[PDB]
Amino acid sequence: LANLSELPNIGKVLEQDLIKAGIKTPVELKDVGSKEAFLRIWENDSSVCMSELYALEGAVQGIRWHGLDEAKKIELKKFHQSLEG
Amino acid sequence: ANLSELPNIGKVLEQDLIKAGIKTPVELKDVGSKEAFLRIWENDSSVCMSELYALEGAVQGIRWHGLDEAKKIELKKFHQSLEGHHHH
Repeated sequence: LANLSELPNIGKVLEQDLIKAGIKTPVELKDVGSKEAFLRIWENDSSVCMSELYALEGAVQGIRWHGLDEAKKIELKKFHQSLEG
Repeated sequence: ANLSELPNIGKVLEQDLIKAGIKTPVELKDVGSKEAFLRIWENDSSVCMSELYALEGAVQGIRWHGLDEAKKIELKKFHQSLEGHHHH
């Protein structure tokens, strides 16, 4: 398998945060999905941001996040809004 | 993407960037954080280290909190020099 940090949108720091949250490979990331991965990281470090949720979803979909469809961006913004608070 | 969809860029920093002629993420990457910071600082010298870190983190696609230590020190040296504290 690829390293998490080779996936689109996932740099070294997001890879470290995923690993610290228990998500260690692309297969684990796709299994849990972006929203749940984000929440797990948030439980450790609440500085993880709306942009990093977009990055995780892009990684799951295998695309740079700028290209996410509009409905998905709005869904993820609505999720991040529900959390904060 | 909009500027305010990039990591660390709030609505007010997006407005400051636009006012300084930096209107898109591509335009921000093209000029980089130090030039973008100078442009906003020229308009408002109250912008400060926080904004510089935010801008570099935006360029790198990461929360500023994750910037490498070398980059953070590089940015601090630049900011200190701008604000009247060059190294001796």
